[PDB]
Amino acid sequence: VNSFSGYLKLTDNVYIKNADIVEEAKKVKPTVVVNAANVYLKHGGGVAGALNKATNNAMQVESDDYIATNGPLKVGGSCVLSGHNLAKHCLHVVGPNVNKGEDIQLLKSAYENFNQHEVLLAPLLSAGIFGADPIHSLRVCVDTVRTNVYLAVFDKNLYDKLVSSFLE
Ligand SMILES: CNC(=O)c1c[nH]c2ncnc(N[C@H](c3ccc4c(c3)S(=O)(=O)CCC4)C(C)C)c12
Repeated sequence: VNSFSGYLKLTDNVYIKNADIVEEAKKVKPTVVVNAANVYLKHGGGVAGALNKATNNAMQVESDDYIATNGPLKVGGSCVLSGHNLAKHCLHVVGPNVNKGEDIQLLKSAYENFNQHEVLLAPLLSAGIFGADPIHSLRVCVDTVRTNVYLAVFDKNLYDKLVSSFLE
């Protein structure tokens, strides 16, 4: 039903809110929820762990069956799988993990996957323990994504820093 509320409008297609992506999925019932995935789809911690736990492990079971038959994704790539109880679909996107030495230029390719969907609920790619500069990730999102993207950032200080930096 894509009923998003309480978002700040940054540009004509990019919105942001201080919220847990899981709670937004439950309230919004979006067509697509983006997962900040890794190449073998191991959803242990962070955003991926929160989304998986909210599906009572159904996401990990489905992802293990996908990997068994298809092998790992590439950095910058994506995979559409079921969204289970959280959304119609889950778009698993692999952004670069710069804390593990992966190339930050691939963050543009990671965001380009969003353009295949008219509207998406998403986290800020490569932020948190992946180590990319969050202000840079927001700039790449704004410059690359043309479809409607609703970013949920679950940290008040980071959300406030992003909004202030964007409005500079
Ligand atoms: C541990 N719980 C969470 O991180 C979240 C749960 N629910 C969430 N909704 C939104 N953002 C969340 N987190 C943010 C974040 C955004 C991107 C990425 C990560 C973490 S990561 O550390 O999982 C690595 C992969 C990329 C941080 C920056 C506030 C959570």
